[PDB]
Amino acid sequence: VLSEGEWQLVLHVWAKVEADVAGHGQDILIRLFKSHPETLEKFDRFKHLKTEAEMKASEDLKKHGVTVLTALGAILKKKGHHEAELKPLAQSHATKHKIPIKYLEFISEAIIHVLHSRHPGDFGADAQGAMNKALELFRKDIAAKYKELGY
Ligand code: HEM
Repeated sequence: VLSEGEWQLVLHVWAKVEADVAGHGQDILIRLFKSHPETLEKFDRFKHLKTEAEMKASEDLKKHGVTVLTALGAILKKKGHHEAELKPLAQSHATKHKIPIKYLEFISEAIIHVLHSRHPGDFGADAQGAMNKALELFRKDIAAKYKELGY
C-alpha cells in the first residue's frame, strides 16, 4: 500500500508526463522493444518495424503509446482503487494478447527510465521509489487476475 505522500510523488511526475503523452509513449514503447525484443514479437501491429528510426516514424506506434499511457494514467489516478480499470486490461492481456507478467515488469522499467530522462527535477530518488511501488502494485493486482484465469 502506497502512502498519501508516495501517491503525491507519483502523480506529480505523472502530471508532467501528460504535457506530452505521445512523446512519452513513443519513448517508452521503443525502449521496451529495443531492450526486450521478445516484446515486439507480441505485436502483429508493429513487428514489421526493424530499426529505431522506423519505430520513431510510425504514427500508428505513436497512437498506441497514447492508448497505453492514457490507460495507465487512469489507473494511477485511482491511487490503488483501480479494480474496475484492471479487470478488462488483465483479461485482454492474459487471454487475448498473451502477455506474461514479466513483460509488464519490462514496460515498468521502460516507464521509469523515460520519466527519469524527461523529468529529473520531479523524479529524484523519492519519486523513483514511489513510482516503482505504484507499478509494482499494478503488477501485483494484474498478476492476481492472471492467476485466477490460469495465466
Ligand atoms: C503499463 C502496461 C500496459 C498498459 C496500461 C497497456 C494498455 C493497453 C491498452 C489500453 C490496449 C488496448 C485495449 C486492450 O486491448 O486491452 C492494449 C493493447 C495491447 N497491448 Fe498493452 N498495455 C500494457 C503493457 C503491454 C505489454 C508489456 C505488451 C507486450 C509486450 C502489451 C501488448 C499489447 C497488445 C499486443 C495489444 C493489442 C495491440 C493491437 O494490435 O491493437 N501491452 N494495451
